[PDB]
Amino acid sequence: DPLTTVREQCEQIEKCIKARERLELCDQRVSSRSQTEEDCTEELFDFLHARDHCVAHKLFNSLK
Amino acid sequence: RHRTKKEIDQEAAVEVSQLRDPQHDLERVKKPEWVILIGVCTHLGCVPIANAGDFGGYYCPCHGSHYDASGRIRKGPAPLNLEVPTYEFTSDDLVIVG
Amino acid sequence: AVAASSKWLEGIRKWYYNAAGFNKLGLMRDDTIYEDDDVKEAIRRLPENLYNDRVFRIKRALDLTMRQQILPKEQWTKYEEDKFYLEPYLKEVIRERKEREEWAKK
Amino acid sequence: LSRFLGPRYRELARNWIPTASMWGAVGAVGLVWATDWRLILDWVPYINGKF
Amino acid sequence: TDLELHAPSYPWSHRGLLSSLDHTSIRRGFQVYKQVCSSCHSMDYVAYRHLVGVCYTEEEAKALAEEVEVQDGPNEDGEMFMRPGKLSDYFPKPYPNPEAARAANNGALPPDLSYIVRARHGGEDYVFSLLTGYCEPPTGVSLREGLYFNPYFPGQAIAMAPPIYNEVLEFDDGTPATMSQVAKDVCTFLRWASEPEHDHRKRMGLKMLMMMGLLLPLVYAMKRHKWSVLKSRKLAYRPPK
Amino acid sequence: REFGHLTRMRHVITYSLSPFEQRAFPHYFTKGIPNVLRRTRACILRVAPPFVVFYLVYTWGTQEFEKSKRK
Amino acid sequence: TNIRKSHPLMKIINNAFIDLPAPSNISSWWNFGSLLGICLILQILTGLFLAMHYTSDTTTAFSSVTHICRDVNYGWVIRYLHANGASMFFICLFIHVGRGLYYGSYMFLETWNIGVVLLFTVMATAFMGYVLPWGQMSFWGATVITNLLSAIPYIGTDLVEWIWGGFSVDKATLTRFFAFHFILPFIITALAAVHLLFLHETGSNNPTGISSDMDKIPFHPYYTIKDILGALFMMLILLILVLFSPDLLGDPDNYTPANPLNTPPHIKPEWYFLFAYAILRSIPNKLGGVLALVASILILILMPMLHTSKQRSMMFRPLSQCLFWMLVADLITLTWIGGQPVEHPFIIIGQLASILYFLIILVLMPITSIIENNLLKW
Ligand code: HEC
Ligand code: HEM
Ligand code: HEM
Ligand code: FES
Repeated sequence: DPLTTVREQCEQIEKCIKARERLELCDQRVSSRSQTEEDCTEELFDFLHARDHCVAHKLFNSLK
Repeated sequence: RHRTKKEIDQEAAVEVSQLRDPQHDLERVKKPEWVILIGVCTHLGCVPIANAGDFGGYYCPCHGSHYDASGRIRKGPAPLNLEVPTYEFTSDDLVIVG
Repeated sequence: AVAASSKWLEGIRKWYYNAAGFNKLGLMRDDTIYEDDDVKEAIRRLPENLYNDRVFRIKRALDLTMRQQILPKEQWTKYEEDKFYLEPYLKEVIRERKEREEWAKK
Repeated sequence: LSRFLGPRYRELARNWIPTASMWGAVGAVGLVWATDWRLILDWVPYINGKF
Repeated sequence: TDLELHAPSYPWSHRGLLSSLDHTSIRRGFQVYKQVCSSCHSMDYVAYRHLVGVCYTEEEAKALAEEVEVQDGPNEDGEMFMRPGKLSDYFPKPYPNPEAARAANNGALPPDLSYIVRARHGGEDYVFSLLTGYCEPPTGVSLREGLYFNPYFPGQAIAMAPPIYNEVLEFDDGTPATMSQVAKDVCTFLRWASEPEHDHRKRMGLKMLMMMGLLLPLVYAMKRHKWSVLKSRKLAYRPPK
Repeated sequence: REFGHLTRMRHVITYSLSPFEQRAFPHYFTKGIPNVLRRTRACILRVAPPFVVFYLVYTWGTQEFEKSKRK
Repeated sequence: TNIRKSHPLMKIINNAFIDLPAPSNISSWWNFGSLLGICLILQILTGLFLAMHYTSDTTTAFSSVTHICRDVNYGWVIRYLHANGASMFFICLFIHVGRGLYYGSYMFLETWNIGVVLLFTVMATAFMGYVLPWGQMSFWGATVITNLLSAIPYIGTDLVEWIWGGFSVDKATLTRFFAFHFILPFIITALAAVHLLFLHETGSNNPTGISSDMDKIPFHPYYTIKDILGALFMMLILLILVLFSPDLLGDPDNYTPANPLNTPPHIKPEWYFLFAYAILRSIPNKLGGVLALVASILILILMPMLHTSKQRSMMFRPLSQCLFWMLVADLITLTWIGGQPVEHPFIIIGQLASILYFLIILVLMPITSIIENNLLKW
């Protein structure tokens, strides 16, 4: 639960929004045609790495 | 292995020239429907997880190497095919493999 | 083999003299050679005034090194004041050895 | 090199190639017996030392 | 040819230099293993003789030996009977043989949990980042009938089903039993099982930096007062004129 | 090969002094610090250039391996 | 009379280290031979308890190691001494061998040749030892090398069955590998009293080149209290590493239990064979590869017969100083390359780096020393 509150607090910084913007552009193109090749695992990987890096500094403070 | 004949035909459907080391299974084992195998891979030795392989053989993720079902190599850097164990099919139901 | 470039051979020889560093310890070029069975002979063919000097230039410059220091700058062995004292005694021990060896061959 | 060049060292070499040849022959044949070398133990069927 | 995500670094209370393991996250971590993890995983190297002084009192964990009684072997005329269990006995193993595991768990043998900490790049922060990770499958990836998606796992698809969420367990104390804190107190229990030495040796590395301190500038003094005769000698050479 | 049979040597003199009559650190931080200087100076013009090269190749190689998988 | 001189037994230790002439300017780079002497001696007292409680059986091979770590009193201390006191032993040995070359110390024909035999003997002892613990790297080194000595022209087939003592790795494996890894240390404490008996007839060298009989000094007390300071400074470094960060050097692939079946993902050796592994992997074919791996130990022998110089040592030689540092910088590029996959860009650097190890030694140091001779007229 305390993690559930902090994740969106740590998504607020712009280090993680830009890669988030990148994810959608290929995501809609891939689903637009069943003939595309890209699987968005790569564009997924940038977003989780940046998010979980900034979560680290804080979450242990906002525990119990 | 008590091999299924469909897998022998899968093995015999292979085109000879592409093969890295010429070792056809019909001369390797006097029994197409039986096979005897040693785990070690010719390049380094690592042993795959059981029931793996796109082509129906063995898959060593050590260097992306794929070994064939009867003990053959198709992709590098593995030099040659799997060594054939010493054996003698003397008894029809009590096999002497070595 | 060259003449107009012999000014340049002099130029490179004065640079390599300073880069190697035996002059900051007082030594001279002949003090550094490696003593094999042929240089061990040509040493006991020296007069006494020449042999005594060589044993003090080799004991003062092997004490400066135990102390990790160097001699003052006014006492550095110049370039045009180094005399080759052991050269003539060494061409003669050698050419007497090519003679004892082409006798066993003929 | 030049210290060893001459006719006398070549003469000693051709004089003692009997020594080198016998030394090498005895060494090679002994290296067969020592390590239970079956691969040359069979080249002569006369030593049936393998039981 | 697929990339792998690396767990970040967290500020543990036992992280470096001189700081120890707090025995409350470990006292509250066996229970999370006991009532969740165990019925599949083994702890064969780990025995009940070990916990007499780390997390529980001698009889407090002795009473946990009676909770389950292990099958026994050959005794007189009626062997294969059951014994209540005592201090010596090991962590009871779930199956008759490990080969039963492929039967029920889809042909996926569960890894043992004695060295899982040391046998991994990452460490005690790879496991933690595994637990909270479970995510959504992206657009355009197929899966088997019995597989799950995780961007940390090298194959990105693991058989195991998420075993922690909210309100799973009841702590004996009353701390809010939430996913965030159950995961932390598991990553602390396993580490101490990987090493029982992690706290004895941080104390022999501080009483030794002091013996060296006292004795390593006193040999330096003797050495220096033998080489002064030798370091202050002048010299001559007046030859005969 | 012991001390009385090693060489012959002439007209030279030496002037020792006792250990209990002097001090072990005459000047500890006024000589040692300018000493390390001339040493290192004179020599770090032919020890560093070789090790710059291994750094240039190291950064060129991990860069290529990274961008061949992650586009 | 004088007791030491006239007693038949004390008379021998008095000529060896109490009273022999020694040079005045010997540096601290001459302290490593005695460290090796200290280093060799730990490894036999440790290695005693690792067989006394050790069990030689195939079934318990993985489990005997993890067992001894916790159950045995003071076993967690002594186990990491055997594995960390053997990475020390190999850093006092590349320092010792390097030092001799710089100061021209190979003009002792007797002792520079008894030393290259000691260098093969300790390579072998180390390479059995990695293969005892058995776990999913000991097995997957063993297959690689063991297999490749089967490409001998006429004998390779016959050898892999004897060392296996079976078709392959088997219960007998503990019996033999322990048998030959046990034996090796005791032949090495014999070729060391002979390596030193050929040196007590010329004495030491010194970092100048020139020969110094006009000021010798006893060996007591001047180098028996500089040798103690050295060894203490060493126990200090060896103990920061096993009471603070023991696991910094190994690999976390060893632990995974004994399985014939499992596949190790990323095979690679311990850090001090990673320059050998980069040679063998650089060349196509079985038979040419094994020849390029024995070449290096065998190259040190061509040392004294390539010397072209009027002076001994590199102290007074600027041009030949620079190369020294190149051979060394280029033996750091064979340790980085060898601990990774073959690679798209790692094959081109990877086998350019190797030849150069060969080019400089066999072609470029002999030529460059001549331009120095010609440039100061001998
Ligand atoms: C019987 C169901 C089951 C449950 C419930 C269960 N485990 Fe697992 N565990 C498994 C299986 C099956 C695997 C992986 C086997 C495989 O992938 O081949 C596994 C893997 C693991 C791993 C390693 C994960 C990895 O990626 O390698 C750990 C650690 C572990 N279990 C401990 C635990 C913990 C801690 C819990 C409670 C959060 C738990 N087990 C609950 C069966 C279970
Ligand atoms: C130069 C000397 C030696 C070296 C370099 C050396 C090296 C090694 C190494 C690297 C290991 C790996 C084990 C691990 O990673 O924990 C090992 C294990 C072992 N060594 Fe040695 N060793 C030496 C001398 C000896 C001696 C004299 C013995 C005498 C019995 C010995 C007995 C053992 C044993 C029994 C193991 C068991 C494997 C284990 O317990 O992990 N070693 N050695
Ligand atoms: C177990 C291995 C070894 C031991 C115990 C050992 C020990 C020693 C010792 C104690 C000395 C005394 C002189 C000094 O301390 O400088 C010495 C000198 C020497 N060693 Fe070794 N050594 C070993 C390996 C080697 C190797 C591998 C070589 C390879 C060439 C070598 C070559 C030499 C040489 C040339 C000297 C001459 C010393 C000088 O230049 O003055 N040794 N060694
Ligand atoms: S089978 Fe050769 S490296 Fe894996």
